[PDB]
Amino acid sequence: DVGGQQIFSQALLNANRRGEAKTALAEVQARHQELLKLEKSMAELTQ
Amino acid sequence: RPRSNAVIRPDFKFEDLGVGGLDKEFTKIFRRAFASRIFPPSVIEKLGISHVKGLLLYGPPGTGKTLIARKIGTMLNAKEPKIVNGPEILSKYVGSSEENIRNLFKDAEAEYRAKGEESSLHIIIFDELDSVFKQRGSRGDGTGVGDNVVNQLLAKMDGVDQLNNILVIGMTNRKDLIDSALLRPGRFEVQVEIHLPDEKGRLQIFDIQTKKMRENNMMSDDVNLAELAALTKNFSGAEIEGLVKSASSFAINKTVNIGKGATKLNTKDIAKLKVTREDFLNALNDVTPAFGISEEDLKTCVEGGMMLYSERVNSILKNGARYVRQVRESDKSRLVSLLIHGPAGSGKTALAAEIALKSGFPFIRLISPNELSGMSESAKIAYIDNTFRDAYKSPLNILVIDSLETLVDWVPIGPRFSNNILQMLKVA
Amino acid sequence: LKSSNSLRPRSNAVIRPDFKFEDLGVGGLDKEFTKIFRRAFASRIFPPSVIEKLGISHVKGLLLYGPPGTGKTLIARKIGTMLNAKEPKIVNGPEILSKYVGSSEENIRNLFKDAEAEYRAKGEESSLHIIIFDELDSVFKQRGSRGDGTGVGDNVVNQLLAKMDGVDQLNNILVIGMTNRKDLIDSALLRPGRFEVQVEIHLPDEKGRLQIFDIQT
Amino acid sequence: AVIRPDFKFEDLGVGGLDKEFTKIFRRAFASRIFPPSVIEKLGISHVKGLLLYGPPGTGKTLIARKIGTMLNAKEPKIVNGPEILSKYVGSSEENIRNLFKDAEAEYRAKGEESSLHIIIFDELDSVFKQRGSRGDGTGVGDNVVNQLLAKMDGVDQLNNILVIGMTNRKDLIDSALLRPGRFEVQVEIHLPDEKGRLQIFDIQTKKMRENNMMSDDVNLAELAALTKNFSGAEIEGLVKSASSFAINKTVNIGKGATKLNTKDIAKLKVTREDFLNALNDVTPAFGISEEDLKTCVEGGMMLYSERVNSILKNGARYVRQVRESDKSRLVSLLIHGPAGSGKTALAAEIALKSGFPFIRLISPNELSGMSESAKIAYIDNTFRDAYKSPLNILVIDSLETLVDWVPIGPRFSNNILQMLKVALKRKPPQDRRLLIMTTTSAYSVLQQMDILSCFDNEIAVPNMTNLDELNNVMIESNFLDDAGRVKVINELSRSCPNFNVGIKKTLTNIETARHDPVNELVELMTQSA
Ligand SMILES: Nc1ncnc2c1ncn2[C@@H]1O[C@H](COP(=O)(O)OP(=O)(O)OP(=O)(O)O)[C@@H](O)[C@H]1O
Ligand SMILES: Nc1ncnc2c1ncn2[C@@H]1O[C@H](COP(=O)(O)OP(=O)(O)OP(=O)(O)O)[C@@H](O)[C@H]1O
Ligand SMILES: Nc1ncnc2c1ncn2[C@@H]1O[C@H](COP(=O)(O)OP(=O)(O)OP(=O)(O)O)[C@@H](O)[C@H]1O
Ligand SMILES: Nc1ncnc2c1ncn2[C@@H]1O[C@H](COP(=O)(O)OP(=O)(O)OP(=O)(O)O)[C@@H](O)[C@H]1O
Ligand SMILES: Nc1ncnc2c1ncn2[C@@H]1O[C@H](COP(=O)(O)OP(=O)(O)O)[C@@H](O)[C@H]1O
Repeated sequence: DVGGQQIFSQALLNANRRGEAKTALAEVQARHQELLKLEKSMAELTQ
Repeated sequence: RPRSNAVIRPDFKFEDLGVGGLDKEFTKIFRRAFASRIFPPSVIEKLGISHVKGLLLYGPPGTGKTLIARKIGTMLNAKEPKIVNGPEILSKYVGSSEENIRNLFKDAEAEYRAKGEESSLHIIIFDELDSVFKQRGSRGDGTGVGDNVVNQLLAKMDGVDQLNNILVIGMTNRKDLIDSALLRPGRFEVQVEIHLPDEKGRLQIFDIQTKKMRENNMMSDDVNLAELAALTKNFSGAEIEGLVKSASSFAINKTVNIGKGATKLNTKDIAKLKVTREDFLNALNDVTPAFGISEEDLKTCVEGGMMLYSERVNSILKNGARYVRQVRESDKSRLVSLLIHGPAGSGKTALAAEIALKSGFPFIRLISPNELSGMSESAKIAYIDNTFRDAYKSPLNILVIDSLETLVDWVPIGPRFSNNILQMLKVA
Repeated sequence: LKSSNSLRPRSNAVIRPDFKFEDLGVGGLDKEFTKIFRRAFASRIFPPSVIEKLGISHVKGLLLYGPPGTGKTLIARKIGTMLNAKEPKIVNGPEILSKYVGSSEENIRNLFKDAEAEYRAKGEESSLHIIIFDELDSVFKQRGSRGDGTGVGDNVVNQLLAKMDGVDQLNNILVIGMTNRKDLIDSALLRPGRFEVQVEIHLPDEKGRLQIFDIQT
Repeated sequence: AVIRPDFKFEDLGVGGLDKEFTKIFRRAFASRIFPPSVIEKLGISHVKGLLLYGPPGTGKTLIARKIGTMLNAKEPKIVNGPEILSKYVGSSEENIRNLFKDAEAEYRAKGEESSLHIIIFDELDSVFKQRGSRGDGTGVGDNVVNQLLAKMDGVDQLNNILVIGMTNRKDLIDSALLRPGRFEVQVEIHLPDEKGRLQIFDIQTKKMRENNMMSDDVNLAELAALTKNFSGAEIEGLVKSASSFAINKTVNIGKGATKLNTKDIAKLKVTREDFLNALNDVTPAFGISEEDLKTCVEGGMMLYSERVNSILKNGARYVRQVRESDKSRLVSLLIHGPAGSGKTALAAEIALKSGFPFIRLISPNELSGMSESAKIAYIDNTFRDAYKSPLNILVIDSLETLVDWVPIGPRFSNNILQMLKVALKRKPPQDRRLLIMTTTSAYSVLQQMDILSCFDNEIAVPNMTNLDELNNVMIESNFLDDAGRVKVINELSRSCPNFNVGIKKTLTNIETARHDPVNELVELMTQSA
């Protein structure tokens, strides 16, 4: 035969992407602790 | 006493389901499937058996194999059904099609681990099963996703871990393409065929469809449902609804007068709406069967009309009727074949069609040269074989073959003819 | 507005009362129009109460077939843009297929979502939606036949069948299709509930030629 | 060590497969019984791969499930095939080379003292397909095989790992893994034998019998006999299907309301007719034969004359001869006579009375609608299948029709005829026997084709001619009262004493006359002769 075959295609993500808890967005934990510290200090200052 | 949440309710009747016909399939289904979940757990534990976890419904289009699934899902005091359309699993990223078919069972496993044998039934219904789950081993796409999906479902329905609190329903029109491993007992045990109704089924369906119309004093006193059920010979379950809709459209169009002029809609005209009998007869010219397409041809072959110019005609007709009676009344004579021969132009096909039409058998079919014209040899053989294989369904059947000589392409010059078709017919 | 005691016609009607078949601009075919406008657009004009007391649902399919160069696409265009409904979601013949493994069926799924959302949100007062399939006989062929060696000829048809009449109901759509060959469309797509009304449009009669001539000039 | 000191395999569920268990035990864990010192002294390496395969629903997954607990093994690691694949790049290969870390650590830590770690791959053919599939796409479906092969072949001396792979289709597995050092031993699991069937039935009904829930009437031997080709799963399905009937006599589903007889609940008991109805419901998926022959003799025998008895006795002599002698490894017989005399019924009767393990029938009905090449393949496959069992009977019906003979040409298919001619003379492999019995109605045409030299003996079947035989068939058919049966024969004696009809036509005429006195039956009978 000839020109008797078509083809589909699939896709893989990036390795650098890896997980979802990869800091800069997941380290919002540590940052939240910073923000809570900020909030406590501001509460005192406003008082 | 029954259980705290016994699924199928204490008082339940097949009459309130709302499905006409199929009064034996429902028995079988409920006996095999739901008979063991309304029983004291101690006894079923003593018997040492396990509940079935499969169900398959197959048949031709329009017989009512999706209404049943909906009603089973809605009327059984279980969790909400998990409906999945046919090719809704596939996905782009590698390894995500398989995950989508194992994210359906997670809650069942979550509950079965905690509350043991007191969990509530979980039901998930696959629509158009045969689209994805084909026989693995072919070369369909060039990627290899279908096989993985099939493998995942195989490993999750039985697998190495027990679930015992799940139920899956399937529906399809072609049951010969499903992979074999799915149909083994333990996966899709009970398989049911839903076929076209009989006259009593047609009456039941007609009664079901025209219920609110009657009870709201919106139907004339002239219509006789028995007559209508008798007139619609090969109508399936999904065309009586079309008939009702068409009759209603006819009855409605006499007031609004769509297109000629509006504003005729006034309280007086719409305060006495009533569907008469003439509307149904008019509607019978719009909806037409799809399986009863060969009785019309038989009806057109005696268009010239029968005239009894002599008495031999009466005698032959009586003989044919006698043979019809014999085949109807006997038990061991399951096959009777006749030959009708004579000089050309003597009117044989019309006489045979006349005997056929007065029989009243459920199934009547005709094979004639006109149907096979333009086909190849193999197509003709396949067509004949399929037509013969379609005659082993109904209890009583009539088959008429026209002009045997021309079916094999006989010409006296050679002599030339096709041996294969002759052998096929002789064997059949 | 509010429906008073008097049974007066719907507030946001579809066809309105100021309509006549001489305004469309299609000449010749005249009985076909009567059939089409009785079977399809007659159950959407009566007050909802009586139509609810009859227990009947509206037709959700239309098929037009015929020779080449007769007037099918003109009818589709005129029906689409002379009513009171949402804008049509036009799709050309092979405009659905995509390259990735699971993008074609999704493309067929994305057509119905607005109708689903609005029917779920409101109910029986939802405005009518229209989607028109052009050259229906390009992709939707008989299942299990020769051709479409890749497994796409079957998945697409299954998706459309499952989405037009399924376990979840929907009765605020109207799908209209046009073709030159109705012998290739699947057999499960032409049953009541999917493309009920099928109409053949033939060559014009002499008086039809006169009407067309008067329409053009 | 490697097997628990407290274990005897009698307790475990798997029954009916004992030889396979012994083979597995001998070829798999035997080398790990002695102290290690002997093995190196003997220069023998350990086995690493085991493969199990068979038809769907034979019990392999049961073995896999129970082996870990039965033989004091470390909790086996179970992974379903398609669960390996993942989205991000490099994740899958990592996932494969993340299972072996514990074995490597223990090996490195404790040398040859390391215990045995066993991991079993369910659905092996899912991922490890042929690695030359092609497709021009993401290659994660090839590096997976490469990773496993690297960790299984280039093991760096890991000699404490045993991988078990269960599948249903060996053909789809990549050939690279079927070689020495990688999945060496392959064990096939086939359908059970009758005794294994009894064992399975006992295992399934153990708990039912124990609690006095089964009526004493039920007889497992009869059930084991009836289920001709049922695998284990089908037997379990049958058991619960039969139980559903007993369940459905107190609880009437649908009809009425829920009426639960709290007293009959304590008297719940299964019985035989329930099992027979269950046999009616469930059907096997293998089938082969033992049904076509039974339906072929549905009309039964009549022993209307001595000829039937003599023919049957000759058939019995031939079956005895093929059963006893070891030098006669092939016998062929021809049964020829007038059309409609009744031939296929006699051969089927003899074959059924023979009682051999293997019996089959080839008829044009089966072959109908096929292309010629398909017919040839079918015949060849059928013959090859018949060449298997120690004793075999094969019946060929209406030879002339199998060859498509029509006397106007005369046209016929030469290829099929030649194949049959060559096949009818091929002796079976060593220490196997065959008995071929072929029937025909056109003796002369066969004479013309010159294939009459491949039949050892011929048997004629003359049709009946004496009115006495007609009276016998009439009395056996219960057509009329005694006086009518006498009167018809006296009338027929003078109406037409000379008689040549057959057998089939007689029954047909009897029924037609029953449906519609002398005036019909005798009329038709005289007309036919
Ligand atoms: N007993 C009945 N059998 C069949 N149809 C019925 C019956 N009672 C009512 N109907 C009507 O007929 C329709 C049957 O179509 P249904 O939704 O069951 O699809 P289906 O027959 O399975 O079709 P398909 O195979 O094309 O998906 C129902 O929508 C319902 O309106
Ligand atoms: N007994 C009858 N009395 C009157 N008209 C009859 C009778 N039998 C048949 N006809 C009519 O005469 C015609 C009979 O010819 P028909 O073609 O059916 O038979 P035929 O001889 O098998 O045909 P053909 O000429 O194709 O070989 C039909 O038009 C039929 O309507
Ligand atoms: N009945 C008609 N009245 C007026 N103009 C018409 C009529 N039928 C066709 N035409 C003219 O024909 C032109 C093309 O017709 P149309 O768009 O209906 O093509 P079509 O039938 O869809 O053809 P095809 O099968 O090739 O797709 C229209 O623009 C219009 O000018
Ligand atoms: N000896 C017999 N006693 C009673 N019934 C018999 C006997 N032999 C044959 N029959 C019955 O006669 C019928 C015809 O037998 P069978 O079908 O074998 O015919 P046949 O002559 O081989 O057929 P064919 O003419 O198609 O080659 C069957 O119902 C069979 O049971
Ligand atoms: N000896 C046996 N042979 C076969 N099946 C058995 C046997 N004993 C019990 N069974 C039952 O049959 C099923 C085994 O089938 P299984 O091996 O899981 O199918 P598959 O071969 O596809 O894995 C289980 O339901 C099991 O309880």
